Amino acid sequence: ASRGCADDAGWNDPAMPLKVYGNTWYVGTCGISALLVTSDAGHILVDAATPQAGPQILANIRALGFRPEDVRAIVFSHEHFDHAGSLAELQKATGAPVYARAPAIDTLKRGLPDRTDPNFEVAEPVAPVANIVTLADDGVVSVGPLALTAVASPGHTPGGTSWTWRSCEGDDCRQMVYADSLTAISDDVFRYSDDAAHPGYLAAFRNTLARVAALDCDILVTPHPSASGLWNRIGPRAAAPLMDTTACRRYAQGARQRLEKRLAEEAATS
Ligand SMILES: [Ca+2]
Ligand SMILES: [Ca+2]
Ligand SMILES: [Mg+2]
Ligand SMILES: [Mg+2]
Ligand SMILES: [Zn+2]
Ligand SMILES: [Zn+2]
Repeated sequence: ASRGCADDAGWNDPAMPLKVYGNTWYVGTCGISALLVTSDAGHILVDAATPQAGPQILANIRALGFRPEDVRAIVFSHEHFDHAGSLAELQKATGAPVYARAPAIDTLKRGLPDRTDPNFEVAEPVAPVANIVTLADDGVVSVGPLALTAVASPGHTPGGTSWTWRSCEGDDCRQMVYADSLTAISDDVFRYSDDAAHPGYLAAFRNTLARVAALDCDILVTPHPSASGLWNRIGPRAAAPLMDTTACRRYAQGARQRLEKRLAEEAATS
């Protein structure tokens, strides 16, 4: 029997791919999520993990019996190197457009962020993405019968987005939420409390927390699987229910607490 994945797993430690629910499959690593949402009209790939993960994700797609060439759209959570790292690599393999909100586009074209990213100084360089479709802040990405709805989620980054869709097993349908990271982390320079340096940025983060908390949410998945306890819900170590309609609300409330701790830390330092 396989032992499964650790919560502190390396971002590049391989995971055996497995069904999340219905036509939503996990194709990421033990430390970093990626999902494949499938149909007989083609598929949608959600996230790209770490600049080193293009081959694992592609291998995992094929392990499940799906073809990367049948992916017709790529979406992602946010424009940090540990989630957007293998986008260009995946675009070549699939031929699919990458959808991105306006505040992430320059980062995707450069392969590095600018000072609008809290984590600017710790960014690792990515391959640029050549074919980007600009995504409205409440846009829907459609591939045949599939429809993924964007929920703009700025705060952890300017361009972050959460995604929601329905997956079914027979007549039993679930609202899936791939909620963006909500951690108030940064490089050693950025201050969330310095509004003059980035007017409205922290207010937008608070608004994201409220919006995520309110989402209809049967099954939550997050870019770092441990942020939603994913390996306690699927795979060999599963001991808690996959479905929990309180998960989004609890995820956002914890994030709000941690955001306010970060503000306290900033108040304590010059
Ligand atoms: Ca329902
Ligand atoms: Ca996360
Ligand atoms: Mg693998
Ligand atoms: Mg949580
Ligand atoms: Zn991040
Ligand atoms: Zn991350």
